[PDB]
Amino acid sequence: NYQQSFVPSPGARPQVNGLSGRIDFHWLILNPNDTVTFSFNGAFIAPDR
Amino acid sequence: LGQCGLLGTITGPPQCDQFLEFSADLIIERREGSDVCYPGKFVNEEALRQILRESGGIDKESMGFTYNGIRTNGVTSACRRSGSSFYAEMKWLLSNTDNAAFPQMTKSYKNTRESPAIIVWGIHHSVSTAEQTKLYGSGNKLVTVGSSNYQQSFVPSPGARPQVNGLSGRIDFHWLILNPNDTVTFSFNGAFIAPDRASFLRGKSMGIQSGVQVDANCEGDCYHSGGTIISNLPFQNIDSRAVGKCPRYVKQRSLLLATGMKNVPELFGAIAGFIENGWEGLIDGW
Amino acid sequence: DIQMNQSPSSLSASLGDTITITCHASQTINIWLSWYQLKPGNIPKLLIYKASNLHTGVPSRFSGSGSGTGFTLTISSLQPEDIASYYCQQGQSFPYTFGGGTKLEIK
Amino acid sequence: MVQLQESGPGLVKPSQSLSLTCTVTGYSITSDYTWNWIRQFPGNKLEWMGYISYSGSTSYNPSLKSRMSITRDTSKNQFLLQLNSVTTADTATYYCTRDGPYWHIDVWGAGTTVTVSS
Repeated sequence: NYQQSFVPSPGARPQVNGLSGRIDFHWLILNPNDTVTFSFNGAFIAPDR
Repeated sequence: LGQCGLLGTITGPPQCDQFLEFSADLIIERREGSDVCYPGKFVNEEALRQILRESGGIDKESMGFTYNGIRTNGVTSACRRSGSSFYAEMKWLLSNTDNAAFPQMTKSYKNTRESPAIIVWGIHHSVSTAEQTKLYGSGNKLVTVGSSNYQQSFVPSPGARPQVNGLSGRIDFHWLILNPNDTVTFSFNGAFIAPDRASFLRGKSMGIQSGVQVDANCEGDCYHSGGTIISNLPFQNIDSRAVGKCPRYVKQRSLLLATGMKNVPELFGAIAGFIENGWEGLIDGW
Repeated sequence: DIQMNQSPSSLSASLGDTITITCHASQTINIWLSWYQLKPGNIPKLLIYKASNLHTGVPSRFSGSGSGTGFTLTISSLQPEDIASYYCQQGQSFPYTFGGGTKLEIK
Repeated sequence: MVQLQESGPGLVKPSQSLSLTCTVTGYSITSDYTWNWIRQFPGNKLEWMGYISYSGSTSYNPSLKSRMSITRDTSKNQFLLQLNSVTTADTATYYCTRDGPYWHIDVWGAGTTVTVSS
């Protein structure tokens, strides 16, 4: 039920307590037997559980 | 506002130069209020119209940008005051040598007050790639707009559209909010319509919409589009989008409430009881 | 109509001093001013429009800002070519009115 | 380079008319901006007369309502000021200016001095 193809935003930001670059986390839901596929050539922060 | 469309005060079109910094306790929008002069539109724009129906006014302050290698006064032929102007509040970051290049920019602004701003920038959708070289240069275009709670990196759409009153290309304006001490950064290599003044608020008002005249001698508080309701009665069959402090809309139109006994001309069984008729020759007592 | 009371009528300044001139629109015009120098002996010049943005070609030494019913420029580090008279114009409501005019003086 | 230059006579007799013009080079007077005239009272005090648009509409100063006209000439790039029923007060310096937007006024002409006495 889902297809996004997200893309980074290399830009300068203000600093929150030392760091400028952000990291955004999005979230989906699976149903039983259903399958997700992640593909990437950079800048991805995978889950593990 | 009259011929001023309420979301134009933040942008300054020719129909709203007399309202750029107003102050109100009762704003009124008219049927003929237009928000733009170039063809374009806002985003989330019913919400922004609901910040301002109670804001009691606006108070701009400058932001202080400075450009070089780059012109700032490209002009359009529809935002006309005597001639080719643009908006009052925004500018037009355009290329200097008309097809040679465009340098990449980066600018910023830190809110410094006790109040949140309302800051609005602009992205310019060229009509082609033939008139995105003439206006700006070469390469891809991206406008990166980031703060604490915000990161977008918008991009133009060079395409042909129908003409609204002479022009095909649109211009879209998006808007964010800053908090105190917070900072926005705009960066771009083309097709950006920068702000020049941010915008602050005043207070507490209410908004209505109507089509009848502004009056000043009359005392009342329940304001809908066909006038003003004034009554000591708890119920009204007049309108049901009536704002203010109204009575409440019922569907009945008459509901009579007694204030005398049972009328008997000529639970306890004396009125219409074992005393048969009333008196009409009795005029002082009951 | 609208009255534009540019005050004071004259004041005296030496070389290198920061001075202000202050127009006073008698009714809310809220952003609309521009500052003109026209001295007796030359053509006039443009300095500032929108009450904040300086004209293209002006030396960046000169500035001004303001809104509401009070507007003010800023001139410091004067020159021999700085001595003139200075007028302000309200562009809100027709007819156009200008101000009284200040005369720049050496103390 | 938009340059504006006034011209006209030296001495004007009272209760007569006055015809001045302004020549404009570098910019067509039909390209979209208006075109003003501005006097100069003795005592260094400025005042507004009226404009003619690039199409040819005019507005006037509402205390010069019935005694003033301004027209133009598209051929030799000029516009012509006309004022009548004059008194002693009208000895001034007249400045043909190119207006800008409602923002401001841009381009000023050098001016010329008129004299109205018999």
